[PDB]
Amino acid sequence: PTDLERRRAIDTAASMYLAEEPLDMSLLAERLGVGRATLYRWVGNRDELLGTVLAEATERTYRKAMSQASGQGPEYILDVFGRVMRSVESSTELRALTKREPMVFIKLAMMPGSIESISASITAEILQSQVDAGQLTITLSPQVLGEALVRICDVHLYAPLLGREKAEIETALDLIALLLGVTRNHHH
Ligand SMILES: [Ca+2]
Repeated sequence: PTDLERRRAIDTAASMYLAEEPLDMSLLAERLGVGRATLYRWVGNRDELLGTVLAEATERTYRKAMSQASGQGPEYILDVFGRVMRSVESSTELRALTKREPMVFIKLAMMPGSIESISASITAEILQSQVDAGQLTITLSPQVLGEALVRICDVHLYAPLLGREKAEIETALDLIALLLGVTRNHHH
């Protein structure tokens, strides 16, 4: 596809996600005015397209948290992650998707793919900017630490899909702190 053809496809698929409608590839092809074969050629299967849709929504979440987060260094990184995780936890569109297709979502979110790659590359960028600002001391590359932060956190954010009671945000933050070489002094 052209960048434009793919954009129309993702934008339409994203509206279905936001409207809490399942990603019906036939409904999508009809809305685009294209055949099912043309649609597959443009975006791949339903899972590949949903991953792209969710990865773009993930980027928007991260960017908003980065502009709204306070402080510098590990305290800023902790704030961005806390904000992103709580925003994801309160998502009604995600909630509707996870209730209907938990196994598809576990795969898209917690297996290497679209969601983990954008989360890791935006985290890597956050780490590099903090190192560039003289606010963070790291021994491993931002790419290595960014991927590690995402991998350690995501199973906690999505803990109810894995058989647990609730999103384990505080535990994920404790792991980020430990990875950054800082302490979290909990009370109450
Ligand atoms: Ca184009």
